[PDB]
Amino acid sequence: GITYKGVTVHTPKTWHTVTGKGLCAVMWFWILYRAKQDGPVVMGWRHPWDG
Amino acid sequence: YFNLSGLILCPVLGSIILLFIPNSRIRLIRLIGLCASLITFLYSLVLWIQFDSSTAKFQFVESLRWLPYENINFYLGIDGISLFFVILTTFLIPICILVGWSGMRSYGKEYIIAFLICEFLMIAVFCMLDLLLFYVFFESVLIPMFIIIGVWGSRQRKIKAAYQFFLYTLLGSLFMLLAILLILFQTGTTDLQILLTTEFSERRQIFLWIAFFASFAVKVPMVPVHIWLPEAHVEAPTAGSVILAGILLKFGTYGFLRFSIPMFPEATLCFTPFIYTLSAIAIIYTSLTTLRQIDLKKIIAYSSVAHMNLVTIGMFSLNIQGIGGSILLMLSHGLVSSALFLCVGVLYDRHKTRLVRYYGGLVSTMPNFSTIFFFFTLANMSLPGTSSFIGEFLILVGAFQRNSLVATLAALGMILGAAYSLWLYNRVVSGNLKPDFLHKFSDLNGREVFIFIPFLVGLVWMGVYPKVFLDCMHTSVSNLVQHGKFH
Amino acid sequence: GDFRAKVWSMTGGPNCRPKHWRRNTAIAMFGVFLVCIPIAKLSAKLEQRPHMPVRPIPSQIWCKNFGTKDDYEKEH
Amino acid sequence: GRKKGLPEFEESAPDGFDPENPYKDPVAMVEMREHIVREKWIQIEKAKILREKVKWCYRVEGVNHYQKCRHLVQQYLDSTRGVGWGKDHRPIS
Amino acid sequence: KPLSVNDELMADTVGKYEALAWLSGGLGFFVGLGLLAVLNDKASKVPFTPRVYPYDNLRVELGGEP
Amino acid sequence: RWATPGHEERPKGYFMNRTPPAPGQSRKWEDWELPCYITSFLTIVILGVGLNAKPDLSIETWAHQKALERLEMEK
Amino acid sequence: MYLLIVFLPLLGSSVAGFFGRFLGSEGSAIMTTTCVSFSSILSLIAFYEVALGASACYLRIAPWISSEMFDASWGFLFDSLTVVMLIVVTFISSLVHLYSISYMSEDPHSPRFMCYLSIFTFFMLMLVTGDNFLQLFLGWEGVGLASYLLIHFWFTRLQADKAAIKAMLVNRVGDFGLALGILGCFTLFQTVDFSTIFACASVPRNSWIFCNMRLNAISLICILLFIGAVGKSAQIGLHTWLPDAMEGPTPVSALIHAATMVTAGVFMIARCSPLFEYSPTALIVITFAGAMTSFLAATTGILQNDLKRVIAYSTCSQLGYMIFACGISNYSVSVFHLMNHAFFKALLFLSAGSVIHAMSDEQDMRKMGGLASSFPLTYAMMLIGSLSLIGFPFLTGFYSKDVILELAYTKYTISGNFAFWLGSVSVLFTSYYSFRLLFLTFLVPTNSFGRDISRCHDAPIPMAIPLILLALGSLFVGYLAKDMMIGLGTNFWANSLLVLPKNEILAESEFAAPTIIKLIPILFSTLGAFVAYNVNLVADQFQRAFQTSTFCNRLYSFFNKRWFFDQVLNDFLVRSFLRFGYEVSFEALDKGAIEILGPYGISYTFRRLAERISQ
Amino acid sequence: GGGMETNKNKFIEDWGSARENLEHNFRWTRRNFALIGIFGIALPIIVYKGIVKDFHMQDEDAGRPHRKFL
Ligand SMILES: CCCCCCCCCCCCCCCCCC(=O)O[C@@H](COC(=O)CCCCCCCCCCCCCCC)COP(=O)(O)OCC[N+](C)(C)C
Ligand SMILES: CCCCCCCCCCCCCCCCCCCC(=O)O[C@H](COC(=O)CCCCCCCCCCCCCC)COP(=O)(O)OCCN
Repeated sequence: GITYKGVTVHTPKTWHTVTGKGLCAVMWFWILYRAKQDGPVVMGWRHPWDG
Repeated sequence: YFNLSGLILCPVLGSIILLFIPNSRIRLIRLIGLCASLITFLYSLVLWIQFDSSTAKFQFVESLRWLPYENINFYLGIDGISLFFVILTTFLIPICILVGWSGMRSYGKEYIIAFLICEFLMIAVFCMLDLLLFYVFFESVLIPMFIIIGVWGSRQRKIKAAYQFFLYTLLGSLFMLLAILLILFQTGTTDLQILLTTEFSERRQIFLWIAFFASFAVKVPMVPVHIWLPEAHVEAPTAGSVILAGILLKFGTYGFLRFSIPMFPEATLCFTPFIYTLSAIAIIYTSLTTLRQIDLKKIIAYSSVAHMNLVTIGMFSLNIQGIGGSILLMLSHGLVSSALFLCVGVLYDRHKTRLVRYYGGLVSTMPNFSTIFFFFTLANMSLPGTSSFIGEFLILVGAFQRNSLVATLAALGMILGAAYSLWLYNRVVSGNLKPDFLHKFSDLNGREVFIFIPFLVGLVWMGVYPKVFLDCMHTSVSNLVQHGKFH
Repeated sequence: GDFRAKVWSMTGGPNCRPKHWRRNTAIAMFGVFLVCIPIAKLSAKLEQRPHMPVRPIPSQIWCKNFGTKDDYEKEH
Repeated sequence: GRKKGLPEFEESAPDGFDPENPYKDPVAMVEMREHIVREKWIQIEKAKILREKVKWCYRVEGVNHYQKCRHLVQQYLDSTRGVGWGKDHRPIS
Repeated sequence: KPLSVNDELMADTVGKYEALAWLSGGLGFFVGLGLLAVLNDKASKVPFTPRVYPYDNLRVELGGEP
Repeated sequence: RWATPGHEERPKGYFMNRTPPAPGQSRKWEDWELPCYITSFLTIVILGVGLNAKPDLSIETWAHQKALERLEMEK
Repeated sequence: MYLLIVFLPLLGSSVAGFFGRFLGSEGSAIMTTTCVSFSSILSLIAFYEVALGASACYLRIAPWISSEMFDASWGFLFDSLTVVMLIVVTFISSLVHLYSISYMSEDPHSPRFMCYLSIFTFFMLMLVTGDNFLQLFLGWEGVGLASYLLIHFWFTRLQADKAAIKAMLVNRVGDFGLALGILGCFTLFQTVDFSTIFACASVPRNSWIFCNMRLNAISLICILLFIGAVGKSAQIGLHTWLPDAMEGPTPVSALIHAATMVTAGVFMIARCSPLFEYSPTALIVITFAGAMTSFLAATTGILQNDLKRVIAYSTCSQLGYMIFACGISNYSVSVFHLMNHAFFKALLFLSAGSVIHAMSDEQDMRKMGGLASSFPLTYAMMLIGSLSLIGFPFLTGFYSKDVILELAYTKYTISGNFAFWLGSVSVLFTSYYSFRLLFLTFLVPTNSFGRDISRCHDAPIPMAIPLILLALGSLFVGYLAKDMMIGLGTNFWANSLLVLPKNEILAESEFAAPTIIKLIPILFSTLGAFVAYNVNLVADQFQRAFQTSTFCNRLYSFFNKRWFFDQVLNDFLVRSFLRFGYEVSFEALDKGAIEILGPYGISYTFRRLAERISQ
Repeated sequence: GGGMETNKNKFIEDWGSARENLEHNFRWTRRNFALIGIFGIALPIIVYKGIVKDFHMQDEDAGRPHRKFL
C-alpha cells in the first residue's frame, strides 16, 4: 500500500509475483529449448532424417 | 376377476351414494367422492395388469341386449389402443376432485356428482365396440359439461361459451348420426367387428368418411372450428379445463383411430394429403398465434391445438412409428397439458387474475411452484427424457417415411413450440417483482405438492422407459396399420 | 431482505449457511458413496471389451467380458 | 388361467381364405390378418438379429470391417428392403 | 395513458434498409472472393499426381468385390 | 469462511408453508392424506410387483424366438 | 467404472439442488467439485485404458425406444474419440467448479449455480458418450437447456433473459436441422446406432424426393446434420447468440461457450466422419461455412471494447478453423485443435474473469490500463493464453493452427483456396485484436478510476490453481499430443475417425510446399502485433478521421455492430414473424371471419327470423 | 391490505378486454379481404399441391403410376 495522491495501490503478495515470474520464465525457456531442437526443421534447413 | 362391468359400475355407485346425502355433511361428500375415484383408478390399474398383449381380439368383452332382436347391443371391450385412455380418464378424476378441495363448501354435492357422471360417461366411450352406442355415450358428455361450464363459471360469459360449445357439438353430432344410420341400414348391424369385415362401395366411402370427419374434427379442432375451444376453455373452472383438455380433446383422435382409419381403408388413403394439409397449417398457424396471446389459460389452450394436430399427422401415416407414436403423445399431452392447467389454477386461486402482465418475479416468492412449472414447461416443449419427446419424435419418423415435406413442416412446430413455452415462463416466473399490483404470496400447499407428484413420476417414467407402454400396443396397433392390405 | 427469510426453497435461499453444514456435508458424501456402489457393480457387469488390452489395465480386476464377442457370427 | 411360458400361435395359413375375394369368409379374414402381422414381425426380428450381427462385426473387426462385414452388411440391407410397414417398398407377402 | 394494442413485444444510427445494404455488401465481399477462387483454378495447378494405392486402389480393403 | 459455524439454525421458511405444530404434538393429517397415501402405496406395490412379475407376453419376444429359430434352419 | 464417469455429475447436481438447504453455500460447492473431480480422475484412467490401451468399451443399459426397428437404446460408446472429449470436458468442468468456489463467494445463490454446472457437465458427458443418434440428441438438447438456464442465472436482469431466449431460438433451429438429419438416417439404414450406420454408410447410392426436389440421400443427410452443427457451433448461418450469451457469469463463459458446447458441432462432425466421407458435396459446404465464420469473427472482434466480448469472437474464429479443417476431410487435426483450444481459451476466460472480478466488475478495456504491475500472475497467464492463441512458435496453438493452414494450402481445389485465403487473413486479424486486448488491459497508461485501483486483489488460491493447471496445459499438452493425434499413420484413433484413401493429404502437408507457406502465420502474427502496438501504445491517435469521414464512421459501426446482423436479422425476421403472429393469424383468420359466417356473426338472423313467425 | 387478490389497473384491464373483444372489430376492408384471401386461401392450396406433388414424384421414382388423390 503506497499512496501518491489519496489513491493507494496495494502491493501484491510475494506468492503471486514469484509464480508469475516462474511461469513466464518456464515459457521462455521452453520456447528457446524447442527452437534449439526442431528450429531448423520448421525453417526448412534440415529434414529430421528424410534428406 | 376384474372386468369392465365393475369399472363402469364404481362411478355409478359413487354418484348414487352422494345423491342421497344431506348437503350439510360437506366432509362426508368429499371423502366418499374421493374414495370412489381412487377405487376406480385402482380398478383400472388392475385391469392393466391382466391385459394380454399378444392378441388383436378385444379383451374383457361384455354384452347386454339393447334391441329386441340383438341388432344393436351394449358391447364393451378394450384393446391396446383404448386401455391407456381408460386408465388416464380414471386417473384424472381424483385430481379434479382434489383441485376443488378447499372451496368445495360452495359447490356442494352437485360438483362431485357431475364429475362422477362425467367419469362414467367417458369410461364407456373408450370401451364401446358398437358404432351407435359409441355415439350415444359420445354425446352424453354434453349435459355434465354444459352444467359444469354454466353453473360454476367464472364470469357472465359462461352463457355464451356454453351455447357455442353445445351448438358446435350438436351440428357435428347429427351429421355423424345420419352416416351412422346409413351404415346401419345398409350393413344391417352396428357391431364394430362386423363393420370391419363388410366391403363398402367406393362411392359410399367418401360420403361416410366426410360425415364422420365433420363430428370428429370439431373435437380435434383442425382449422375452421378451433374458435369454441379457447372461449369454452377459459370460461371454465380449474378442474373443468383439465377434463376438457385431458380427455374431451382425445375423442376426435380416438374416433379416428377406431372408426375411420381401419372402417374405410381406401377412403383414408385418398384423404391423406387433405389431413396433412390441414394439420401442417394448423401447427404453423396455432403455434404462431400463441405468441400474441395475453391470457395465461388462453396460451396453454393454444399449446394443445398444435400438439393435437401433430397427433393426426401420426395416425394417418399408417405405420408402427406413426400410429404407435401418436398414442404416446396423447398420453403425454393428457399429463403435460393437464398439469399446466393445474399450475395456472394454482396462480388463479390465490390471485384472481390471468393476464401475464400482472405476473412476474414469482421465482423469488414461490420457488417450489417455479421448479414444478419449469419442469412442465420443458415437457411442453418436447425435451428428451420427457414423455412428449418420445411421442413427438416417433410421429416425425412415421411421417418422414411417407412424405418428407409434411415431416419438415411439422418439424417447425417444435421450433415455435419452444419459443412461447419458455417465453411464457420467463414472463411469469423470472424477472422482477411488482409490489404495486400484487404483494401477498403463498407457495404450493400439501395438496398442490402431492397432486403434482403423480404427474412428475408419470412423465419421466414414460420419458425414459416408454417400452412398458409401447410393448402393450404393438400387437394391437400393427393389426390397425393393415386392414384392407393382404400382402 | 426481510421476507426472503420466510420463503422455503430446496436450494436453500440467498446466503444460506446452516449451523451444521459440516455434518450434513459428511452425510451427503456417504449417501453419494452408497448409491455409487450399485452403479459401479452394474457397470462392471454389462460392459463389453471386444479387444484384449495392450498392457494390463485396471479394469481387468473386476470386469470379465474381455475378448468375448470375437465370435460375432453367433450374436443375437 | 393361461399356461406359464411364451404364447403359442399356430404357424399356418388359415384355410378357406382366398385372395380372389377376401371379403367372403370374415373369420378367415381376421385370422389371415393376424397371421400376416405375425410373419411381418418375424421378418422384422430377423432383420434386427442381422443388424446385431453387423453391429458386433463393426466393433470386433475395427478398421478391417470393410472386407469382413461385407457379407453381413449386404444380407442386412437385403433383409431391410421388405421389412413391412415402412417406406414405399412394400413386400408382396 | 391507455396501453397500445401491440404492447407485448416492446443500432440507432442506421436504418433497416441502409444496414441491409451494408450487410449485402459485406456478403458480396465473400461472394466475390469465392468467384476469384473459382477464377484461380487451383485444381489444374496441383504439383503432384493423384495418389495411387496398391491392390487396385485397395478395392478389396475398401469393400470392393473379392 | 470454511470453519465458522453457520448462523441459520433452521432452513428459512416452513416446508409447504405450514407452521410447525404445538410442541410435544404432531401434524394432524387432513381428511384426504390417508386415502391418498394408501392409494399411492398400493399403486407402487401393484406396478412394481405386477409389471415385473407378469409373463413376458409380447410380439417382440415370440417373434424374436421364432426368427432366431428360422434363421438357423435356413443353414 | 465407466457409468461412474457419466453419473457422478448427475448425482452431485441431484444432491446440491435437492438438499442444498442442508449443505449451504459450502457443502453444495464441495459436493459438485468432489463429484466432478472424481469423474475427472476416472476419465484419466479411462484415457490410460481405452485410448492408450487400445481396448474400447461398449456398454448398453436398457432399451429406450423400441418400435418395429426404431431402436435407440441407452448405450454408451467409449472409443479413442470419446475419451479425448471426456478428458477435455470433465477436466475443464472440474477446473471451472474449483474456480467458481472463489468466484461465487459473495453471490447469494451459489448452490444453484453449482447445481446448474453439474447438470451441464452431465448433459455434455451424455452427448460425447453417445452410442445412438438419439442419446446424442438427448445430450445435444440438454446442453442447450443447461446453457439457457446458466445464461440468465441472474434472472433479475433483462439483457440476460433476452440473450438466453435468443440462444434457445438459435439452438432450436439447430435442433430442427439435427432432427431432420436423424430422421434421414433412419429412413436409409433403418437404424440410429452408430456402428450399423457407419458399417452400412458406403452401400447406399440412391436418390430421395425431399421437399419437391430429387437429391442424394447421403448428401442431404450430411447437409442436414451440418445445419445442426452450425446451430450449436455458432457458424456463419447462426452465430449471433454466442456474443450475446456473455451476460452470464464468467465461469459460464469459460466452460459453457469456450471449451464445450461450441465444440459439440465439431465433435458431431468428427464422430459422423464415416458418414460424411461419402458425401463430397457436404464437405464443400462445411469448408465454405468454416472459412466464412473464421474471417467474419476475426473482422468483427478487432473493434470491440468489452473484455469478454473480444474473446467470444476469438472462440468463434477458432471454431470456424476447426470446421473447415473438418471440411478438408482431416478430422484428426480438427479434434487436435479442439483439445488445444479448450485449454488456452478456458485460460483466457478465467484470467479475464479474474481481472474483471478484482476491478469491481469493470468490463470495458477503455477503463483499464497499467494492471501489469498490480496483477503479475494474471498478466502472465493472459500473456501465455494470448501467445498460444495467436500461434506463437513451439506452443500449443502452433502445433494445430499451422497444420490446419498448410493442409488448407495443399487441398488443391476451388473450396480449399477460399478457406486458405480466409484462414490466412484471419491469422493477422486474430493477432491484432489479441494483442490489442493484451495492450489495453495491462500495458497502456492507466485510464481507470481511483476507486477501482484502490480496491484491488489478485486471484486467491481457488482461482489460481485452475489457472496454473491451464497454463501448464497450454504450454505442454499441444507438444505432447502432437505425435499421437496428427502423426503419420498413427493408430491412436483406431476406428473412431475414418479418412478415405482418396482424400488423404496429411503427408503432402509436411513436405510438398515451400517453406514460405509454413511461415505465413508467423509473419502475419508479427504484422498484427506491430499494427496493434503502433495503434495503441504510441500513436498520434488520428481518430479525428473517424470524426470527419462519414465512411469511416459507418465502417467503424459495421465492424462494431457484428456486421449489422442483429439489427437486420431482427427487423427482417423476428419483427416480421411477430407481425405475422398477430396482424394476420390472430387478427383476420380466426378473429371474426369465422365468426361472421359462424354461429353468431350472421347466424343470429334467427332473432330476425323467429320473431317474424307471428305472421 | 390483507388480500392476495391483485390490484387490477384500469389501463391494463381495459387493454386486455379490448384485446379479447376483437370479434366485433372488422370493417371488411381491402386489407382484411386480401389478407384472408391470400394467407388463408392460397397458402393451404400451395401446401396441398406440395404434398400431392411429393406423392406423385415418389410414385414415379418407383415406376408405379400416380395415385388418384381425389
Ligand atoms: C427433465 C429432463 C431434463 C432435466 C434438466 C434439469 C435442469 C434443472 C431444472 C430445474 C431447475 C430449476 C429452474 C426452475 C426454478 C428456478 C430457480 C428456483 O427458484 O429454484 C429454487 C429451488 O432450487 C432448485 O432450483 C431445484 C431444481 C434443480 C435441482 C434439482 C435438479 C436435480 C437434477 C436434475 C434432474 C435429474 C435428471 C436429469 C436428467 C434427466 C432455487 O431457489 P434459489 O436458488 O434459492 O433462489 C430463489 C430466491 N428465493 C430463495 C428467494 C426464492
Ligand atoms: C418424491 C418424488 C419427487 C420427484 C421425483 C421425480 C421423479 C423421480 C422418479 C422417476 C420415476 C421413476 C420410475 C422408474 C423409471 C425407470 C424404470 C422404468 C420401469 C421399469 O423398468 O420396470 C418396468 C415396470 O416395473 C416398475 O418398476 C413399475 C413401477 C413404477 C411405479 C411408477 C408409478 C407412477 C404412477 C403414475 C400413475 C399414472 C400412470 C400413467 C397413466 C418393468 O420392466 P419390463 O416391462 O421390461 O418387465 C420385465 C419383466 N421380465
